[PDB]
Amino acid sequence: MRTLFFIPSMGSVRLPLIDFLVKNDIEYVILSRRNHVAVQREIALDMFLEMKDYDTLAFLDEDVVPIEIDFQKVEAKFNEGYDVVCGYYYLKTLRGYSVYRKDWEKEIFDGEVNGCGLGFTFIKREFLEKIKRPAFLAIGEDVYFFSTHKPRTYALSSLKAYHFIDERLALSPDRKLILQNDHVARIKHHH
Amino acid sequence: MRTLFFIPSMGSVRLPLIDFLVKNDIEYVILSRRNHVAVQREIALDMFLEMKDYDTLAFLDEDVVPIEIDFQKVEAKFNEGYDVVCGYYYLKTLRGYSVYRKDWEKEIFDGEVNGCGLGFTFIKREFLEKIKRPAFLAIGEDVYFFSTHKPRTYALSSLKAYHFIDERLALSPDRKLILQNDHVARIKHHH
Ligand code: NI
Ligand code: NI
Repeated sequence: MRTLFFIPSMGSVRLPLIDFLVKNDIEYVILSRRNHVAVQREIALDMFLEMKDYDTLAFLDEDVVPIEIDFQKVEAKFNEGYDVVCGYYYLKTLRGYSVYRKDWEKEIFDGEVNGCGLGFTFIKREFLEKIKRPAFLAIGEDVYFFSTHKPRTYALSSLKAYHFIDERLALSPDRKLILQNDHVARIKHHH
Repeated sequence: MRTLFFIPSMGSVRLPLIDFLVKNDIEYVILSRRNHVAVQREIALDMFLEMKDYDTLAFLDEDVVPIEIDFQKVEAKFNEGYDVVCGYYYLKTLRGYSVYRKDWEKEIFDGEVNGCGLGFTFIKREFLEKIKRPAFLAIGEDVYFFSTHKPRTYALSSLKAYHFIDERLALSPDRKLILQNDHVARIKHHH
């Protein structure tokens, strides 16, 4: 499985996300600011669909920094017939976690869900090639996407991320505040 | 010649600089926020001196985005016995260009200068291994560095950069405002 990350930005990327991108050899498109995030997500879908080497479109909000991604567990869920695999981070709205059934979840679990906020979310090509386009419309384009297109959706507890508030302080998946203030290096020849 | 870029940041990097970093296969350390830029520059010097595979410490401010770098012209100047090679961008203070003799220069030229603002600046190891440490102290650590350590310093007109004001709008080296609002991609498999 080959994944292309699309990161909606406001024109910059915080260091902790740069570090994740470098350390994990991630392939991505960081989207410059547009009128609204829904417009960026539609652009992402358009670009993704043309880029046939990529099997999975991963949306990652610029303030969401994965702790670990078990890509084989994500791939396993798609193979089993899920359309969308959701990861967990705590919302900056303080309303709960980034996945929902009847409401934003209060606790992390592995299970089928109704949707998520599109901030840490893997979507398979097969599903996206079938959906009516344009696909994201803005409540948000997140509830719209799920309510309208009804993907078979699974939340993995093994997908966890920090949700950064500023460049250094983040909400951790254990609902604590953490601080990450390290430098970020891309060095190929420190022998 | 192998160059390690040190980029003092406030915890994020604007897209246009990410694009420069990716497109040009740059090796770097982006420095997280500290008390003051002088502290970041000293940390940079300490790290650089230990990393013996790197011949040149390049400082690049996070809001400075090179247009072109002729690395062979930089290397040529070091071979000729310069210690520091300075590039040009227009200051956001609007006072002139980033290099000075008696004052900030009003026009771009190839020639020996007294110093620059340390925002687009290549410094050779030989010089840095000789200087009294600690080396940067904050007027700024830029005038201090040059006034105190008196490197043999050359400004190359072939080193030009944009000086970004926000994430998209920049002062160009021709003293005009330009806008860069493209997405930034790192994609290895668009076949
Ligand atoms: Ni090497
Ligand atoms: Ni390939």
